[PDB]
Amino acid sequence: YEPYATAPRLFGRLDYLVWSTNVSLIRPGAVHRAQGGYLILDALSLKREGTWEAFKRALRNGQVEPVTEPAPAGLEVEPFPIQMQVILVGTPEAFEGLEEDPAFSELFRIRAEFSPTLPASPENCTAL
Amino acid sequence: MRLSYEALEWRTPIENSTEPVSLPPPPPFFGQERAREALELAIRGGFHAYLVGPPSLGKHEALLAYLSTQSVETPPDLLYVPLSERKVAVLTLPSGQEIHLAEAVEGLQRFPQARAEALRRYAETGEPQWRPNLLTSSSSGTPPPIVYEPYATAPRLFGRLDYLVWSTNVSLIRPGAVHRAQGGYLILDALSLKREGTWEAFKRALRNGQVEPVTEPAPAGLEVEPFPIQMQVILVGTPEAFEGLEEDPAFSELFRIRAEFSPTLPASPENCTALGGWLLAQGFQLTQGGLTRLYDEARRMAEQRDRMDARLVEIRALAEEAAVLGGGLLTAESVEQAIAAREHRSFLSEEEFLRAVQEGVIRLRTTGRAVGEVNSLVVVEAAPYWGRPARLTARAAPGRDHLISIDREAGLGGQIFHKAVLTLAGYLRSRYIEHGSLPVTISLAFEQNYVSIEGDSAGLAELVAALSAIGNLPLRQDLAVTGAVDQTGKVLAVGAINAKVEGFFRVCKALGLSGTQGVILPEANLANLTLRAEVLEAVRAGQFHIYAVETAEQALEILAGARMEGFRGLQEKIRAGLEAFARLEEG
Amino acid sequence: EAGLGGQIFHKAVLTLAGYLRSRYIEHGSLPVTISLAFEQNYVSIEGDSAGLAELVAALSAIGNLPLRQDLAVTGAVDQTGKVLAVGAINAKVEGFFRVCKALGLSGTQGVILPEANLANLTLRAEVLEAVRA
Amino acid sequence: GGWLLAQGFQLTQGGLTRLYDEARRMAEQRDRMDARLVEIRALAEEAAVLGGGLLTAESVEQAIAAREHRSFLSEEEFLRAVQEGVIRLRTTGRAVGEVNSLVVVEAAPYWGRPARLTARAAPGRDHLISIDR
Ligand SMILES: *[B]([O])([O])[C]([C][C]([C])[C])[N]C(=O)[C]([C]C1=[C][C]=[C][C]=[C]1)[N]C(=O)C1=[C]N=[C][C]=N1
Ligand SMILES: *[B]([O])([O])[C]([C][C]([C])[C])[N]C(=O)[C]([C]C1=[C][C]=[C][C]=[C]1)[N]C(=O)C1=[C]N=[C][C]=N1
Repeated sequence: YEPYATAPRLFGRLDYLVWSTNVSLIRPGAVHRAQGGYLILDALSLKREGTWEAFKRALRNGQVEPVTEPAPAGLEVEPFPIQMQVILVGTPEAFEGLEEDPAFSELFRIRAEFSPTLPASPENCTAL
Repeated sequence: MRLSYEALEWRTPIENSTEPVSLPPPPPFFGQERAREALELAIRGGFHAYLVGPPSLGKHEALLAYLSTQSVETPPDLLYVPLSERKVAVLTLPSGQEIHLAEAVEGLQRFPQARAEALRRYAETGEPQWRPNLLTSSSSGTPPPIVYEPYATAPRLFGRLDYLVWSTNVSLIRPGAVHRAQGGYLILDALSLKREGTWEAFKRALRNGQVEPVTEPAPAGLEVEPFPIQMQVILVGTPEAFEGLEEDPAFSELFRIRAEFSPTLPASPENCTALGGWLLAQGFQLTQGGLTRLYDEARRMAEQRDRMDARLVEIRALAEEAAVLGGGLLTAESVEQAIAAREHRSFLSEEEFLRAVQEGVIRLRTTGRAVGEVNSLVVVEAAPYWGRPARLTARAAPGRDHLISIDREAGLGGQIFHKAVLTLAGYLRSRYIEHGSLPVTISLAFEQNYVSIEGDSAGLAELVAALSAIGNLPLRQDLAVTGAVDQTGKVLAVGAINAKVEGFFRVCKALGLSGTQGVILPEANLANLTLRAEVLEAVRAGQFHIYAVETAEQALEILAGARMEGFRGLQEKIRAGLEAFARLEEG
Repeated sequence: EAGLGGQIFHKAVLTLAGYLRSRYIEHGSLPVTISLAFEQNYVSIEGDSAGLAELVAALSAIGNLPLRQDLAVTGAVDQTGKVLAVGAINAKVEGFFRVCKALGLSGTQGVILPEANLANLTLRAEVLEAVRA
Repeated sequence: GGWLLAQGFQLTQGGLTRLYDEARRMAEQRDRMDARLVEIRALAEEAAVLGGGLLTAESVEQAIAAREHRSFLSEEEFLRAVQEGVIRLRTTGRAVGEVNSLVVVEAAPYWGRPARLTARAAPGRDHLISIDR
């Protein structure tokens, strides 16, 4: 669960030990850590951090690029087959920015909607 | 006219539901004769083309498969060579020939296109970045180069300069998509060109041959000569994505060939069979039942009994879900159940609405009779577009031909909604002239409506309610109504007719079905009724009724349970209300 | 008219008009100009839940009918003069109780509200005691 | 004609006449031709592919037809909706206060369509009401 969906947090980072860089200076982001499992992001953060389109490109095309700096040269990073299930979390309203994009319903086919209220029953009093 | 069950049934009969389907893959572009023949043209002429159609139709998958079948002369090798120590140019030789010359140069001639001198003075002056650069090479034009770059940034399109600490030279220049597509096809999404800001540089590439590798904000660099571009570009996008593009006269100049997908196909056995082989070639284990249910869901998606939705990516996404519910097997049940689960997963707002209706928090009648009241039908703004009844009231008082749309006056109704009310007015005034101008002020309200509403499809409901209020005619509350009207009192086709009928059924069912409920709708919309199974059963059972009409008075006779003429009919009761209102109006 | 009421508020007034005009037709069109004001209101107001209060006040003004001031009212109305459910019904009842109590409870105060809202009354303990008392 | 040959086309008299007459029709004037040489060439490029490299009358009439086909989806939809009675149009009989007016669709290539127009007359005080307006 990465609540703060910035490009370095999602995709990883290149460090440069003074410049060069190479395979072993590349740090993983959340997308690397969630392979073979679940990555959870908040829909508000994707919109607020501006990372929605890069994130689609990650899921639609396998492009996951570690973040570089504005200085001198760098590495081509090959796209890999992504192996993970993403769950986005947010309010009915937070998904509205997302849902104007036909790519969203294409990628997130399963809606899991909470009711704002439950039946007032002895069983729910006991659960509470 | 009454619509029997037999008239409403639209589904494909299934024989041997469980039998495995076995069918060959259809060609790319099946059902899409227009876009295939535009693309064949563009391929035959070297023209650049654009593939236009709604999202989730499968346009990129069809394009890439169709491009795989093509064949061209093997592409020349592709290089940057130095024309100087601060200058480069792009060169084509004949193929394979730069593994030579890498070393022929490496003696640090024949190869007659590799002219520019221009190397030739490090002994003339002892002066202490010259080896040619291979961008690409390949062994045949079969398949031809096919480069789909979804992310159209300047480095991705045009290549990049790296600087190994600063200098740089020929051999630090990396190719972009434009270099890789030479001698073949480059595919870009129209949305990406606009979003990455790369449309003008891209034109300059195609119009002027300027292809500049991206540099950094630091210290100096290379002039890069413009080369003769050798490639066909296909852009892909929706009808809307090309609109930003099309305000630019350069776009239609460069992309002369439009390849437009239809959003629907004919619903024929040939397209059902194509769909079936397409699914198997995608990997599904499919049964005849699952195939029929998917084909009939595609017709219902299209809201037309005669057409199927052409969006192959949507059909697959639903078969993916069905396949999980069938334990890996794509069956009739798994598909009807994947459908039901989608509705359940979006049904919270309806579950709330139904409960508020059951508690009387929303006041609705689905039985009895009332004057000047009608269940009109609306479709909820957010997907998946559930329909609901909306109570509509009309009240008539003595006054000076005013038709008052309360919703329109309070700022809740749109322009099309307003137009329907104006058109009703036009009908009323002109149809009832005995007293001069109409002696009544009618007001119409959508009783529990808190949001903006738009559309003309409540015109019929409004006009019946107004006529009822004029004539004091009790109307059945067990029948809901949708339909537009023209000034001549003719009923016209409306949208979302499945969601409207079904949403009245759902309200009737949560309140307990009385046996006589149903919906009156445009005769013009028969070919759009592709009703869910539960409604068709209820109609077959006698427990729900659909009436299609051509005129507003036909709807009023049904709701008032009387004839307009045969005179103790309705028309004389309307005229008597109007005479009553005309007398009240002069003391 | 002064720009303080919203569109839904305006809709309630239009709907009341529809009710009045159509319910009282003996003279032709209604022989009265009614004006309605929220006396000390300085801000924008919105909602349909004062329709009932507005329509009773207008009927009272037509007929010169003295109305009890010890009972407050909330409720929307439709064109047929039916009372419809409104929001925030606990806060409305309780806030009248609080004003009655700070002024000294007379014994006869209370609130008239939609039958449609019974299942939303979950009133605080102090109000239920006062009703019990 | 000499401009096309100097551009490299293999042109026949038929292809040349059909191109010149398409330029007049482009201009919408029998007396004038469209002066846009780059458009005329782009169409002759397409004709030349359909003529197997030869610019003939047929290849030009057929390049014209293929352009219309490639943009004809919206008309194919409109025609089908008209045939199904989803759009209500009459093209025979008579009717009072009804006329087929004609409009041109906003997006290129500017297809024309009939649009049913109705007028209704009632007794009243010199008002001409444009509902659409
Ligand atoms: B009919 O189809 O024209 C009908 C007319 C009547 C209810 C006023 N209209 C609607 O069903 C419209 C369809 C629509 C949906 C989304 C955007 C625009 C139009 N629905 C509504 O107007 C609507 C709006 N808000 C909430 C619920 N319904
Ligand atoms: B006529 O040429 O003046 C005619 C008048 C009538 C139909 C109202 N007008 C049109 O044909 C106009 C031409 C036009 C096209 C594009 C922009 C502006 C004007 N067409 C339309 O108004 C029109 C608009 N939207 C859809 C279809 N047609």
